[PDB]
Amino acid sequence: SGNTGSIINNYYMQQYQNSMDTQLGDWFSKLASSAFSGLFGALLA
Amino acid sequence: SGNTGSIINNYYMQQYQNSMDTQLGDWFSKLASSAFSGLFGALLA
Amino acid sequence: SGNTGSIINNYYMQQYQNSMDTQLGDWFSKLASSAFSGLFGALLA
Amino acid sequence: TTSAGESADPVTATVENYGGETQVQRRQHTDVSFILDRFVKVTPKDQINVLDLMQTPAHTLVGALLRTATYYFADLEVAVKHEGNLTWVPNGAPEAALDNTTNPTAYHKAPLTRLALPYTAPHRVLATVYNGESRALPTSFNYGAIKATRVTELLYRMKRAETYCPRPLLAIHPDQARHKQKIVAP
Amino acid sequence: GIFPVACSDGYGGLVTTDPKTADPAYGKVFNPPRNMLPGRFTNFLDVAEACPTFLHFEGDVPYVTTKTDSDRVLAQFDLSLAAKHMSNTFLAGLAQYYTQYSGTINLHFMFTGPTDAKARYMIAYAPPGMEPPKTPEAAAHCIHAEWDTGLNSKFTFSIPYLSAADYTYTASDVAETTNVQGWVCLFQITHGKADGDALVVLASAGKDFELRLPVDARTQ
Amino acid sequence: GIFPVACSDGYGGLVTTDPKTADPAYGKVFNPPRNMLPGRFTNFLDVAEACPTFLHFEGDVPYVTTKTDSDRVLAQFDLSLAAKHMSNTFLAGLAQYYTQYSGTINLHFMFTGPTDAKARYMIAYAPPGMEPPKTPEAAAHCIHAEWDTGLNSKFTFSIPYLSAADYTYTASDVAETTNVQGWVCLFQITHGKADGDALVVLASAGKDFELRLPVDARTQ
Amino acid sequence: GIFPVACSDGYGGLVTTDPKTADPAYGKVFNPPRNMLPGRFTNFLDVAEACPTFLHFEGDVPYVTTKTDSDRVLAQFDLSLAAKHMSNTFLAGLAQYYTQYSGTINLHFMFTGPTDAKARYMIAYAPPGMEPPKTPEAAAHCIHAEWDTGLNSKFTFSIPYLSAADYTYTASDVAETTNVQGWVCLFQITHGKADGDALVVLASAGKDFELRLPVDARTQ
Repeated sequence: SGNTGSIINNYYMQQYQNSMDTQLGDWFSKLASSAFSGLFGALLA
Repeated sequence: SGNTGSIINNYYMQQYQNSMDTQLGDWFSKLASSAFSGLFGALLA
Repeated sequence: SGNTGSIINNYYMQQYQNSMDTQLGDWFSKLASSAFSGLFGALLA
Repeated sequence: TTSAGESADPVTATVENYGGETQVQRRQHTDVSFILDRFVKVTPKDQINVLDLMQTPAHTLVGALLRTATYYFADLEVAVKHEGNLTWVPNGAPEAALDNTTNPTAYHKAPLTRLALPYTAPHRVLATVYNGESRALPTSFNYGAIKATRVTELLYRMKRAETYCPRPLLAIHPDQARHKQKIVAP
Repeated sequence: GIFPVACSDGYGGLVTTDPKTADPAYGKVFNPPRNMLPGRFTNFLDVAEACPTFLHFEGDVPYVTTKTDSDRVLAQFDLSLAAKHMSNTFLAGLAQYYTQYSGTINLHFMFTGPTDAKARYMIAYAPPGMEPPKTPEAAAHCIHAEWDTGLNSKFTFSIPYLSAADYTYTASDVAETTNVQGWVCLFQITHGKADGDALVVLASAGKDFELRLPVDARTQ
Repeated sequence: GIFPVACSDGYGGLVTTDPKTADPAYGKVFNPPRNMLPGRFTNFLDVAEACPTFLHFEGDVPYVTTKTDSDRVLAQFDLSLAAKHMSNTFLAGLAQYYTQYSGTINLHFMFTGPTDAKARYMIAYAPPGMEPPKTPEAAAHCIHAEWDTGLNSKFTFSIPYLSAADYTYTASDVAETTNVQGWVCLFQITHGKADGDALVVLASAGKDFELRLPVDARTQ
Repeated sequence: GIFPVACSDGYGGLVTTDPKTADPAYGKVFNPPRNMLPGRFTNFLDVAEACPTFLHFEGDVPYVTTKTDSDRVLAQFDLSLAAKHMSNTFLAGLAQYYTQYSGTINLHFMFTGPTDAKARYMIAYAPPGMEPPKTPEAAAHCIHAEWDTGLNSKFTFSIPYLSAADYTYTASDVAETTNVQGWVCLFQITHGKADGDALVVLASAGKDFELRLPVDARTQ
């Protein structure tokens, strides 16, 4: 998850531990994976 | 429940923790929800 | 496993405890077990 | 690997292009959530300390690395060594509140208090930089404030950290061809 | 033999606000029964919105009289639960315990002139970042709404929540004077032999009003 | 009666970097919503490889001009993320927080002469354990690759990872001067009325580049 | 509220040798791969028995020459891994870390005379509780075994384990001089123009040899 690392489930609820997020109604990864590779070339042996 | 927040079940009975209530034989919420809304009016576009 | 000895499963993940090994793509035991034994001899009673 | 130059499309070129075989990457250590989750030592004000993340020294790991994001989000977790009781007032609270013990005060215990704090700022995401002003960053961008009779050591730790739009990050500028610092040796 | 454990540093200081319960001392008590008692409230904001409470205008009164002069402005005030006008409302009273708020504030205006007085009023809301309006003609360009006295004496108007942030501070800062949340202005379009008649005003929480992050900021 | 436990020595000192979470203080807060925000990066090496950044050649410039002399060497530098040439790249900037690295460094060369200038360049990689080449004829015996200016202005070349060890230190040691990772040399085979034209160069992570073991080594 | 526990006295001192693992500090590291590496040993006694090592006879040599005199005793020594004759073997070297041992010690004798030398040797084992034999006639009444030089140059002989106890100390006590484990004596029945030829000897663990209870007894 981060830099946490225990197998036992946490003692406090969750709402008392973190702040709880809220949906309403990632990029650089895509960007990196979209990288063109190899050759524009008509390769020779 | 209140401002308690642990997932583990409490060590002491319950009768030893709180005082135990006793049935015999809420309002403002209702009151708030009953609030009339919108218009007495004959609305126009 | 080594000189560890507890029945309870360890509290920390595993990746946080040891370093994690990585396969890619024992001898002296074999060597010892391969030891010729008994006699080159034509034994007598 | 030739390509068109102005395009600003990513062009990664593998070693395969000249024989050779791309290997296996493992990148757990340069994950944002991971790398930012460590304690970083800020130099305190004697008594009232706003818990800004910008108070972290911009050279330090967590310092300089947090600064690459223009927008971030984290939950905090301070570990502070102090005398008297330590009292944390939420974000946007009168500074006069720092005196009332009902606010999440922590009574003294050897040898430091460590507590986790919720993200509590009225904006969706904080910012490491803010061009409202061409220091000089909105007072609202904070995690609250702590007070003790004497805070001495104070350490921030980002939890759950998220980061957005990377800004430059810059190494120490060498004079010789190699920055020849003295490496740990047996 | 015995289960080892690591008593860790930095933990288990008493913290004034921590979830954990304390260790019992004396047991087996049974309370007297209190079900079906009257008047219970389980949330302060239910009590805040079911029950509107008066505003405080100059000379310390909940109403605002009409005016037979060229001036038209009945009242005008910062939209701040810390406001002087709000200072006696229950809503302001409760907000002083919480550092930020959000959502709609209602504002009920009850006319209380004689059956032969009549009037039109207006209520604009001017957002921050420009001087507030001094005249109804000008304020007409705001989120206004405008009513008139009749058989129905009351009129309620929600002050919309609008801010660049998601929440907004409940208290003013001593540095900031330009008013960060904008103003409400109550005008008086016209009146008809209404002079000296009062328009009493009251304020409550809307459906979507919400307070958050408690704090004891002295607050007497 | 109560469960015995052995509070053990040597454990539960605060350690600046330990996985355990701290004890909560104040509860039930709900963040403002931040889904679908733009521009998120979850890994510094994704940002390192999507976005190449300039090299720094003598006189403090990202390009390297052509030369109308007998000399052919445009540039030549230790392959070290600690290098002076790397010193302003994002990649060097990030490597100063990690003690060892591995895998391929890309190196993009963009020609930016007039449509009537032309040139061939070369880029060898000389492994450590011998003096680096001074001439393209010599360097031809390395892992070189060689291109020329055309309609396509850019050219990318991975610097292969080759080391007896599996990882390699990100920083130089003050004792070691013979350069442990070997050199890259950029030559200039020929040019055609190209004199005074710039070849701007940029560097990024490859598919398989990876940093490891963070460390705060002052590093300003 | 919280789970009571009794922090007990007498427990959780650091003990230099306790099974428990320590608390992690820095995480997620991945080693370079090391499978199928050559030469692995997972047990010192596998290495001890696959690989016999030389004995040390007077004048510091691994062999024992023949003798053209009335005397027949090539060598004779306490059966003690602490013995002077054993002192350079790997087996003795490893035994100095363990307080008691058990089971069979092998003892390989390799003849290395010219093809025209010949000899018979004997090897008795005299148990403790009587003077050791001085002559082969006498020693014939022990667990002896007797061989002769041929096309096969080597000869191995297990020294039987025999003790009233189940294990036996690896080290001598400074009080005890009468030798508690008994002796081995290597004789020389006959020889044929063999004078000045060497019989090199080596010693290893048997199938059933085993060491136990480690101890650091300075042991340099």
